[PDB]
Amino acid sequence: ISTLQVKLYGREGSSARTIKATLPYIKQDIPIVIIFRALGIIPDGEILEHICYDVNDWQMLEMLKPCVEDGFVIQDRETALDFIGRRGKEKRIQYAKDILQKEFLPHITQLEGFESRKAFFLGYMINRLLLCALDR
Amino acid sequence: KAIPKDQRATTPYMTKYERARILGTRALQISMNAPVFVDLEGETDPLRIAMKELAEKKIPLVIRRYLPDGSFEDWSVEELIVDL
Amino acid sequence: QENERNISRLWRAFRTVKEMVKDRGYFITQEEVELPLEDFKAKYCDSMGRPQRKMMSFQANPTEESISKFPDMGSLWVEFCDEPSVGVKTMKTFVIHIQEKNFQTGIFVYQNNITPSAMKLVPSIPPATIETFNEAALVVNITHHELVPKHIRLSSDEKRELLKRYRLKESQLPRIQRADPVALYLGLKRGEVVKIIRKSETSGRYASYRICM
Amino acid sequence: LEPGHAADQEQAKLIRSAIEHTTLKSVTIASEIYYDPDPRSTVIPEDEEIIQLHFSQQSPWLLRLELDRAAMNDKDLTMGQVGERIKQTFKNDLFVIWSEDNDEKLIIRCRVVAEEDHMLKKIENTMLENITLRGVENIERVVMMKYDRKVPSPTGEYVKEPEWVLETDGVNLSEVMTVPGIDPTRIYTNSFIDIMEVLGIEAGRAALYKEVYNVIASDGSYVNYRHMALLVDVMTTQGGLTSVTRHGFNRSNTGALM
Amino acid sequence: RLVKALEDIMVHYDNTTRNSLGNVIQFIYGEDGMDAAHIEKQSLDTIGGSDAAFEKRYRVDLLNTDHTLDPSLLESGSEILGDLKLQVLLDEEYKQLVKDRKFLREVFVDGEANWPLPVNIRRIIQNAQQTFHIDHTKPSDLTIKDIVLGVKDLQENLLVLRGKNEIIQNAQRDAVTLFCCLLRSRLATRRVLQEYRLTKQAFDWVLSNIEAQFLRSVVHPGEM
Repeated sequence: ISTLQVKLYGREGSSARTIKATLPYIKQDIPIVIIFRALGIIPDGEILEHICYDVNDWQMLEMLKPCVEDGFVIQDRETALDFIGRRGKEKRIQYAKDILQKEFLPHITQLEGFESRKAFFLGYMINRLLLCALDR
Repeated sequence: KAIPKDQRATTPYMTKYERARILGTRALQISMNAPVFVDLEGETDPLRIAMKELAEKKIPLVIRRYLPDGSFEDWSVEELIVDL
Repeated sequence: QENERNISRLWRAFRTVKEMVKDRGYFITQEEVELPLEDFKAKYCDSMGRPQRKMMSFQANPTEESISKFPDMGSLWVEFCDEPSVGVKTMKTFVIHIQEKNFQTGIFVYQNNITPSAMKLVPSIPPATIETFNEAALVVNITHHELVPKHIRLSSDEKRELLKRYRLKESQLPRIQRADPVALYLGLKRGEVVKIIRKSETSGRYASYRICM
Repeated sequence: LEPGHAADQEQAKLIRSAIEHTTLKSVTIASEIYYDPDPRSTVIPEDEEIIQLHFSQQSPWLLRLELDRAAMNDKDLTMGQVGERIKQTFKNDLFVIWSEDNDEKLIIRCRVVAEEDHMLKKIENTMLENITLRGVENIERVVMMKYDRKVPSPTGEYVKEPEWVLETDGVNLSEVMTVPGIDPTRIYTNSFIDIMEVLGIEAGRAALYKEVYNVIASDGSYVNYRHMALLVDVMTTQGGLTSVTRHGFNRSNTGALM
Repeated sequence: RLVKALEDIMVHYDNTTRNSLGNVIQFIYGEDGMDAAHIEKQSLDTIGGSDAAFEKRYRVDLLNTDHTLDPSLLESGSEILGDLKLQVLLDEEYKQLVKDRKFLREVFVDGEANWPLPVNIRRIIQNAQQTFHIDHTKPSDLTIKDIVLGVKDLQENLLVLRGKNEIIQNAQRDAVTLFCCLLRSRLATRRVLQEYRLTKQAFDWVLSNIEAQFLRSVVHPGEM
């Protein structure tokens, strides 16, 4: 029984409106872009495609810009899992790569051949969150 | 130290608590077959006898009223006014 | 624009200052307090329009009526500063001014704020007392308010009399804060008891007492 | 209100307009950031007349505010008020233009006087939050409620003299009572905290009693004065406002067992 | 919480409301030293009404042949007309009533007259004009001095505090100020002679009864 939380930092008025997430027994909260890149979806836009299911929605994407600004440091999968592992030498990746299978959203699958499922689902949660944040 | 009989500042009237305490004490005394200083006139109840003994001011007791500073004024039951 | 508002606020602050000083037991005529804005502008404002703030700073003298009760009460000096963020620089000038002029009470009326480096040397010149006051905090006389009863600063003999008649100790009196706006208004030192005379819906007049700490 | 103008609600509206808080964000439809190179010729065809009339060193990045025409009437303020507010806020490091109220488009243009594009955003942020067009802070809203009042007639008796009183969602007594136009001697707030902080411990006592008594009498009940007076006095004798909790009177210098 | 906070508070034998530390909460309990049980809502009919009605109801002018006491009211109303020495006392009484009107209108700014006070005077008066069976068509055997100086001396007996120093006496006159306003308002010469039509005996009985009930109404020391 695990509980995943997706937090939207910075209220109405703040400029640092980043979006982070809480993963099972991991020290600090991780930017969502890092999570997506740790799941295989590396470049921008495709992440937004996994989040914003309508390219016409400029508001939601505008709200997603500082998330891209946040996770601009990590530009590949290996360093993403390395980041999560640093939170929690290469062993940490195998630690990280375990948490995304056995602990991160276990209700879909605890296998190893499913990464796009949890990615799209996470993007769905982001979509709901922002829909609530945009007063829609 | 003490407080002189003159220049006493407290109420010359007996408080209801003083009355209840005095009647209670005197009734406690009478209840243990102590001498009665008034005519019974048929009365047998120690409290009632104490009341009649109070109306005639025949109760040899004295109230020590304590001021918050530690001072105290003495007021005999015979002197205190009972208007209650 | 901003000029008229500044002039008006400073004027009301000045009136309130006069009321305060005359309430502490100093000689200020009632006519002086009720100084019209036209006269104020025609006595303190320049021909250009700039309000010369330092032109207002005056001194006050204790009435003989006040000397009878408080003989040790000396002359007071009101000072309206021109500098906004007053640092230690003007503070030295004011302190040395009260020092040389040899007064007992110095009222420093600033218009914004005082640096902690300047308030570090304010309570350090006995027996003289220097009191800091914000101009915006004196625009309206708080003692004129409904819920504010009259406080009467009584002498040491009156205080000892109060402590004797109710056979009290200083810790048994009701207390008033030193930073209490009324205590600040009267300029109360620690230990100074005030007789607060309030109206009562059950007796009409009721006198409480508050020792300052 | 002032002892003079009592029935003049037209002045009460002015006081309401001078007290009720009003931010720039509260009257803004939207904000945009354009790249407008030539200052004397705008890409937007709607701002051509504006820059044409404001003719009689800068930044290419433009900050364009669009305001709500209906909200400018509610708060009762002009474009000049807003523009001069922004100007007085940023002084010299922000060139500000705007359209007159007669136009059908309430627009404001702002320019700064590397990495500058994501530096103007913060500015507009501070333009939305940390900007007060008029009124006092915390004072979120003000309502003109006409109270009935018993006043001694010149002939002697008491007559109902109704006056306009300004109720308020929000509290900032330290700056509202110093406002020119109202009677600062009768001003009151349900927050006995602010009363105690501004007017003194005695006024705090009076307000505290007023509030407790208000709670009691609101139910339709009635408790004799001396009881509530005793409570308030005990809450107020320590010098400040002592609560009736384990933090208040239980921290007093009484007996340990008690 | 309320109980545990106000627990150790009671009235001591100097009518001072204190705690276990002896700290003064109220110098005079309830600011008047009265027990709440012996307090009833009574109207202060001087705080209301026009100045014209106030004058019409309280002004006695022995120097005026129109605003004087009719010989039907007082037994000595004929030989009282024009008496300067008594008009001094009446001017004193009326002036005190005016001062009381000012004071009351300062205290209760809304002009409320009905306020809880000890000793129901109305019931005492209506008991006077019931015990002695006084008719409304007979000259009272009272005197201006009797009423004025009588009431003025009644206030000296309405004791709550009983010290001998200036402070305690000031607190005493402060604590009974309101009730004395009520007393002067109800026991004014015009009101006593015309509205009540009390006799000397009945008036003395009223004074004695008022004093008694006042002394009964005082809070008992030890009252938790």
